[PDB]
Amino acid sequence: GLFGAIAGFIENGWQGLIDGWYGFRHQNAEGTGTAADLKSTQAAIDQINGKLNRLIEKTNDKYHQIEKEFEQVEGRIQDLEKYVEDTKIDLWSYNAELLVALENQHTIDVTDSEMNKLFERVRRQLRENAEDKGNGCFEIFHKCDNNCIESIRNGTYDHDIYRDEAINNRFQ
Amino acid sequence: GNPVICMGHHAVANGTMVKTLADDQVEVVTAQELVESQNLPELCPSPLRLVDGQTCDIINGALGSPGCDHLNGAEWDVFIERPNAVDTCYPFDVPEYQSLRSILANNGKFEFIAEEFQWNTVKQNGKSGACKRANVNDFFNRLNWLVKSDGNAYPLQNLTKINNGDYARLYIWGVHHPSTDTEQTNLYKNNPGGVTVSTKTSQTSVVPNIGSRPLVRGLSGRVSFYWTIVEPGDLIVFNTIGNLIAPRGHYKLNNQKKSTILNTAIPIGSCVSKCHTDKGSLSTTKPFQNISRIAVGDCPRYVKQGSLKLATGMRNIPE
Ligand SMILES: CC(=O)N[C@@H]1[C@@H](O)[C@H](O[C@@H]2O[C@H](CO[C@]3(C(=O)O)C[C@H](O)[C@@H](NC(C)=O)[C@H]([C@H](O)[C@H](O)CO)O3)[C@H](O)[C@H](O)[C@H]2O)[C@@H](CO)O[C@H]1O
Ligand SMILES: *[C@@H]1O[C@H](CO)[C@@H](O)[C@H](O)[C@H]1NC(C)=O
Ligand SMILES: *[C@@H]1O[C@H](CO)[C@@H](O)[C@H](O)[C@H]1NC(C)=O
Repeated sequence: GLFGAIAGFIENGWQGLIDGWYGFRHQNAEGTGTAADLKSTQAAIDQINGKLNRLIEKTNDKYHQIEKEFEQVEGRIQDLEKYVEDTKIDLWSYNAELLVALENQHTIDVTDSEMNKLFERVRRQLRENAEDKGNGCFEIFHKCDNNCIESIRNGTYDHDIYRDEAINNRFQ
Repeated sequence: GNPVICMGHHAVANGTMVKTLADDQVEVVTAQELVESQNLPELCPSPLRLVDGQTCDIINGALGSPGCDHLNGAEWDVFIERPNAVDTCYPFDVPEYQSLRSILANNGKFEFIAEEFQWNTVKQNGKSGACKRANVNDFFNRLNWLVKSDGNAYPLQNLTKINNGDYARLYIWGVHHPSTDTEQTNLYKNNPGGVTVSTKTSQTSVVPNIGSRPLVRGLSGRVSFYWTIVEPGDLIVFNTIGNLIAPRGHYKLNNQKKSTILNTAIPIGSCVSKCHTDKGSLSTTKPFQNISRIAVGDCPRYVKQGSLKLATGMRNIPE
């Protein structure tokens, strides 16, 4: 995908993440944990179900049309009737093929994008207190207990609290 | 060591392959099929009004061949015409068959209005053993077979029906074709016979076909059927020196015609669906179907592909 996160700098997905599409996995002094991120998850889902719904009602209510099966050849008029129907089917089959390819290309870029947005959001919360390890992970240069971790996940982490400790760890 | 927080995404053990612009096999977590490839083995009698012709196709229904009485008064969105329908009456053809079939089907009702036609001295109600009704020699119940009187009189017939109603009228009439000149004269003294039908802005003449023909339902004789639509304010004039198969009235035309016909052997069931194919009704929300190009009602669009999967999730990369 365009952002190079999913199937990119993030090596693989997590089968254990079963209550969301995106999430956080951490390790600190008191253990490890995995938690889903609701906002990123909902944003992806909203955009995907949006496509679904636009798709699943244009109107095709047709009654009297033309004959489309014939027993014996008749010539000119029958040739035209068959050509019109064959023409119509090819055009609609082309539409269907292109539509799914475009939508799928977009869907995959959207999900890759939402993964990157989550990564960038967290990057910005951490400011100078963390470094990108290159695999979707940040090394956090200060003690960060379970409450600290949760503050990052819920967006209340105040970088200024840990900045002096982190700068000292990072650069000396 | 220093704490670490990793951002990631879900995955399943085995996802679904989809196509993109670039790649033709990409694995995603979930996907949805967009082509309906399954149908019901029955036709749904609701919410659309279906009329089953049974043994009688729409043309025999209109003419009133034996076995077609259930179709009198019928009204439909979709007339269900059976491939195993069978002729039960006099051997006949309709020169522009598909056009008459289309008109009857599209009109969407069989509402016949009898009229009294005062035929002069000719005898009426001719019947045949090729058209037995309840084991008795009979005829199309919408038609009146005229032949010459006992005193050998078939004089020029000439009557008019005036349309001063608020609906267009459909008159179905016919022309009988004997096998020999002797038969012609024996049935209608004159030779040749002839039928001439006119309106304000049209007039038609049919000259009877006379010749030996294959036996159909025991007979070499034939009838050819024609039709005339009479708009309000217009009228129809019948002229004959012989061979006319007369109408007993007219069918009513709807101003707006939006019904149709579907030829299929599929039985009518008890399901609910607004989409009918010749293979049976569809019950789906999918935008496309590959079941049949013959599709009537509120249907998915027919395409050539057997499958088109829409991604509904991200790329699946397990482990
Ligand atoms: C009536 C007459 O003067 N001639 C008699 C012949 O009709 C008869 O010939 C046989 O005809 C058989 C079929 O007769 C039909 C029919 O379709 O059932 C009899 C109908 O009543 C008659 N309907 C009329 C007159 O309106 C109908 C009609 O003439 C023709 O269908 C027009 O083509 O004829 C059948 O064809 C037999 O194969 C044939 O032998 C002979 C012998 O019984 O007697 C004549 O007196
Ligand atoms: C019958 O035809 C004659 C012409 O011979 C015409 O003058 C007359 O108006 C017609 N009347 C009927 C019965 O329509
Ligand atoms: C419709 O697609 C299915 C596969 O989904 C396939 O098995 C079937 O042959 C197709 N039907 C027709 C009439 O091509």
